[PDB]
Amino acid sequence: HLRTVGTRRQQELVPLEKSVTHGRGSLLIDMGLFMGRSFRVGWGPNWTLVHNGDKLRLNAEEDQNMDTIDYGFLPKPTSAKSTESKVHMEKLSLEQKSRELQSYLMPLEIELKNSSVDRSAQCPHFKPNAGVAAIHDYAGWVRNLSNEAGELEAVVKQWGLTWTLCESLWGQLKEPNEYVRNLERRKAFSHWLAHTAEERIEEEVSLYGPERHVEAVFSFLTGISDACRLAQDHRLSLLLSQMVGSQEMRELISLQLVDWNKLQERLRVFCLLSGTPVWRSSDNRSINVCSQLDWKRTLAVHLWYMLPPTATIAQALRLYERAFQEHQRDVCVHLLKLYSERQYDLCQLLDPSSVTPDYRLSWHLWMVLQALNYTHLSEHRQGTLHASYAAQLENVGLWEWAIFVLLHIPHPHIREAGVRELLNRQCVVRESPESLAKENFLIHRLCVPAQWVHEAKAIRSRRDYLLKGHQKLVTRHLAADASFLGELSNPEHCKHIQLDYIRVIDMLNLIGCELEKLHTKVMSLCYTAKDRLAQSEMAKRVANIL
Amino acid sequence: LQFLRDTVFLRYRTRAYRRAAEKWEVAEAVLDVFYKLLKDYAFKPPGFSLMHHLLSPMLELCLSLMEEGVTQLDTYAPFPGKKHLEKAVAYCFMLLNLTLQKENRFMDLLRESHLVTPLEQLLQGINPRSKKADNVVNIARYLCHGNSNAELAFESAK
Amino acid sequence: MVSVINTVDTSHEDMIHDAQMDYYGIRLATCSSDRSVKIFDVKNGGQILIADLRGHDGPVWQVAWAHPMYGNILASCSYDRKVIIWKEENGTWEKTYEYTGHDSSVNSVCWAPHDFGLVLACGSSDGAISILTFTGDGPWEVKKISNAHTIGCNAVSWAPSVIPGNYIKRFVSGGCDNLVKIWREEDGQWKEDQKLEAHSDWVRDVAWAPSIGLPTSTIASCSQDGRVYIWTSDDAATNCWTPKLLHKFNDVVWHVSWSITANILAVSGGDNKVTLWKESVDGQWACISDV
Repeated sequence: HLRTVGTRRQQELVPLEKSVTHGRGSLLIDMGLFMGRSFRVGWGPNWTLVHNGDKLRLNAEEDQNMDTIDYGFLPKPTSAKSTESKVHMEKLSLEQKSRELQSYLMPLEIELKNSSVDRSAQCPHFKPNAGVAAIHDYAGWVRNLSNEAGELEAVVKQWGLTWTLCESLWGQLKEPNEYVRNLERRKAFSHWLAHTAEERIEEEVSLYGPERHVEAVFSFLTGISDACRLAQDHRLSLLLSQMVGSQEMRELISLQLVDWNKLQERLRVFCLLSGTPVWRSSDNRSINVCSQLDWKRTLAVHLWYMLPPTATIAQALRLYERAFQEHQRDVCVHLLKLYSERQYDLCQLLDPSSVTPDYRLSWHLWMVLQALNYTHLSEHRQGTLHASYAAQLENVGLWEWAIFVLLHIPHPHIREAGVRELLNRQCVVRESPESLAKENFLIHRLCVPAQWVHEAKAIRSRRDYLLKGHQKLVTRHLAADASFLGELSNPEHCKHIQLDYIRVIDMLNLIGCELEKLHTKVMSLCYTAKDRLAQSEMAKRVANIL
Repeated sequence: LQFLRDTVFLRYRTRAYRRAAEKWEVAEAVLDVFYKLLKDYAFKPPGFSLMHHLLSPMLELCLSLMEEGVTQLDTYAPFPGKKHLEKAVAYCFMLLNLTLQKENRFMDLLRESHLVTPLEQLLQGINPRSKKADNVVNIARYLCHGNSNAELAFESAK
Repeated sequence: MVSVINTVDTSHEDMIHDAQMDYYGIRLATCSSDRSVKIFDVKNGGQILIADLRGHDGPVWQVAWAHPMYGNILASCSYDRKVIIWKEENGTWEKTYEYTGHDSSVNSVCWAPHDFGLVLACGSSDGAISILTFTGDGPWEVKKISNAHTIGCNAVSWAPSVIPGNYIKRFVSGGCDNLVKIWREEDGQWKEDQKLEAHSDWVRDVAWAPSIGLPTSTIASCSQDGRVYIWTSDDAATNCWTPKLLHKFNDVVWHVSWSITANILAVSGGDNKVTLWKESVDGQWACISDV
């Protein structure tokens, strides 16, 4: 009743609207002739009125597509709109691409040699092993070969650095053995930190020197013997050689020099040999440096000097890290934060970990850690995420690896029913039309063995045969084929399954046409179908004539 | 109709400047268009405007064509040129004759419609122009008589 | 108001309500307020018309392609109270069946997941949904639910086919009573398993996201209030649908659709603009981009 009242109100509004339109025609009517200069009029309202009528109270109101349609895409999207065009011709290249570049087939294949599989009477699985070693080798050789191209630049370098801070740190940190292991990890990281803060300290510090003035002395220390030789402050030179020394020199020189200065590019050097450069706000020098230098440059100072106790380096690093603040997205930074962590607590930070991840590296990272026991990852949301990312990466032909992962991931079932469906889609037609060559056979071979080949082949035939199915509808197929070997295969399939009259006719043919028809009639006894058979026979006769 | 007519007069000078053979053809096409307009001859007001357009520069153009004809009789032949030139001359002859019978009824009606004033001026100004300026057409007629090729002579005598 | 919005939007070119791509991405059926169901073909990105299936007394609303396992079938509903099913036999785009069992307009249609058979579900504006089930030949038997939603139904969406590995199918639809009713079917009849009241006005569209094999089944809904809710079920067999707000615009949201792999929501509505949304690693939804 309320809706009716509103329509009554809506109807009244329309009448008012009609009156307004009439007034506009009455006020706006223009009659110049034969030819007159054009004048403004509410030409548009009439056009809109027709649209309103087509839309047509409550009904019309809640019946006007706000736009109003949403398009859903598989691998991957589609288009949609409503609307400034309602389809977009996207030129492939656009925004997101880093993930695709990182997942260049190889990032998968190589990992497959390491992953292995469980070959059985059907879908197989995966297995772990020296996973860390494998990842290290690949990342190593691969990274090296990658350090040689001709395009992008910045991006490539950044990616490499991030990978080094990811796998590198991971491995470096996967009774005097603990002391020796910390020295070895510290040794690898030190130089590693230097290489990371390179090019930035590279050409940068280059100009710096070939420029002016102080500070550089500090910057060479972040990079020792060459810096000392360039500087050649005799007393400072002897103190500088104590750097790389974790010796209890720190405190002494620290406090004493500060006191001397109070009583009275040198205090900063002393802050470094104190071993607490930033967290000691007493000197107030290496915190204020944060505006001047990269956060990575300040980390290197902490890692290099923080102190001799080979754990304190990582300590101070994490420190300056959680320290910075200007006013998240640095990948290379977030890898450090992941490294600076311990374990357990799985229920929150395992939770940003997903943030970081959101492609292939994140998947491989979680899988190795969980399997190795170092980091038991879990489980379904992480896999859902990997699955769409892997599917996005297939779009351009990433299907086999994704299928294998889907089979192994499961679990323990239900996934198989989905993976099989995906395989069926993959070979519904296009599979049958794009595979119509040698490119399909290799892909079919590659996937873990299962009797899924007949299933894919059969789907392709339907889109566009009987023998393939074997490996009503059958009767129709026979009618179309009123070649011979294929027909025999179809007959064999029918026998395996065991239209009876048709089967008898086929048997007679195998063992004229009129006799076969009579046999079919006998089978029917123990007709549109007969007419269809006659038509098929006529077609066969035409083929014979041809 | 405006675009073609405007183009055609301009082209005729344009035709003359480049390629005698190709200018002549354009002129012939213009003559054909004029003939079509004659055959064709709010809406009434538009017709009156068209009549006004038909009746000083346009009149001069016909005179120029006549002068070309006077030049033409002495030299050339050039039958393909002659046909197009001859056809153009015939069209010029016919349009005035066909137009004049139509025009007198047409012009008075236009004046009545005006009770437009500018179009009426064409009735006044146009009438003054028509007498000519007689000589150039007359010379062409004399040339046609000398030629004794037939046709052109009928339109000239009429 | 609405008139002001109309004035703002003159319309550069004619407009259409819904238009859905075929399976296999070959064809592109459309429909507009002129009563005309046009089938285009998109080979290489170029649009080519194939047929103008005319036959509705009122503007066609939504349109849906059937699965290619049943040949080539397309169904469209309309403001004329009728629903048409067009088959294809060699380019013979004829209608093999027509259904006129609802007394008021038919806002939406959708096809059951292909395993269940060839079931078409249809929500009217009388407040009733009619479902058509295919048999052997040209018979179609109807399972009708009367008074499903109070003042009419706008959206109909099928639950993904979930193997019990004895098969249970659940369907949830929205309407103009503000309730997003889910549906449970046993031997044949369909009963409301639950109601979902979080919208303050007319539910426009309701989309049941495809399960990526994943058991955490989601559904999306949009309404006249201008809110988009992504209702979630934490586990199989627990009648807990916990709604979570995606966003609120000052204007109505017309349509919502799920992108297959990543579960990206295409939110169509508000300001003639369509937004794309992905749930972050933190569980908050974010807008990826403006189309």
